[PDB]
Amino acid sequence: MRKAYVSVSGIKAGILEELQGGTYQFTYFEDYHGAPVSLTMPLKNKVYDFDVFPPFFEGLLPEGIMLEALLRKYKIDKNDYFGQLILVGQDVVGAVTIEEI
Amino acid sequence: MKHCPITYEVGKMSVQGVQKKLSAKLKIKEGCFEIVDQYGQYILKPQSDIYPELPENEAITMTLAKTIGLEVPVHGLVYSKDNSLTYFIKRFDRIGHNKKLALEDFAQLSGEDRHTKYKSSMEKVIAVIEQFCTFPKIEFVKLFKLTLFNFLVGNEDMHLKNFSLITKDRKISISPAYDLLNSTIAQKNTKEELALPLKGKKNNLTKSDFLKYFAIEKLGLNQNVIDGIVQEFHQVIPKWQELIGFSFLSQEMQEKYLELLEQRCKRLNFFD
Ligand SMILES: [Cl-]
Repeated sequence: MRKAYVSVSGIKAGILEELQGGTYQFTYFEDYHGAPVSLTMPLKNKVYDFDVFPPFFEGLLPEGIMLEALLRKYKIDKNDYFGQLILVGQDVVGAVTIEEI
Repeated sequence: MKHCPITYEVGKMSVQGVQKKLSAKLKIKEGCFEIVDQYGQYILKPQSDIYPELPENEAITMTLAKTIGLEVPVHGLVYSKDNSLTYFIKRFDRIGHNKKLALEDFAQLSGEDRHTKYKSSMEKVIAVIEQFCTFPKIEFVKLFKLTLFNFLVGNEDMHLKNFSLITKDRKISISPAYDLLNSTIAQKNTKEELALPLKGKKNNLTKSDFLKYFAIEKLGLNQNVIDGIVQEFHQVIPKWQELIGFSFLSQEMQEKYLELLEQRCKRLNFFD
């Protein structure tokens, strides 16, 4: 399905993968040794599974009128959170960036 | 939107979601703002068409926070193209040379999302701080001071996404202030005093809630520390009154602001 590179301050950190059945999974690249993507996901584990869209990545999406602005710019359905993340992933709050594979 | 500074450098309930938040760059030569789609260093907040005078409200409120000693980034007002006022704030997750700092809001840190950013509590906020902050005891003092400020100035919109932890020079702490304003006077039929319950309460909060349950039993602050901070707020009320009367709020909006501030000061026995 759909996968994306997740970078921290320009250095490639891991891969966020859309899995079947609505699950998601984030996997750290073994080469990565920088700051964690988030404080809830330190480098001591490499694989994180999620039964929904992981809160951290959902927290990067716009809100309110800004979400309405995104939704009338792009041909993307509301509640396609992963698709919206790829669209804005070049520049979000913090040091994390998202780019599609 | 896109000009240069002035005198200044669904059954849910949210309020900030009726106002735009625009990215912008500071023009190096011209010293004016340029809205950009991406890669901005400032945030611009123009007038909302639903709630009135939000930029002027946010600008004075962030200045009041700076006067009591909260960490407040550079902010101010600019005239939009339609000759109205637009608020700006310098992002603290961008630090020149096009570097970034890690910044995470408490909804991300506690597993909540946008739809559930009100389904939490200040006890849960404290727990996030105790988990991740480098010096939780120092951050607890800041939280206490932030929560008292938001009560006094009628900010009833401090949901989970309005708290953030910043990672700066390997130190994790509560970020500088952002999105602070008097949302009570901006609305009509205001429903709550606190966005997240404290001791299970979102309205009719009392002195013992903040100064006993919160300050002592949940934050572990010594009595002499509490007394000093309370004294700080006492000494700043005259300065706050002056600043509000000198702000860019309309006279009617200034009066709503002062009357709310006095009502909240009186409930905490500031004038007794
Ligand atoms: Cl400490």
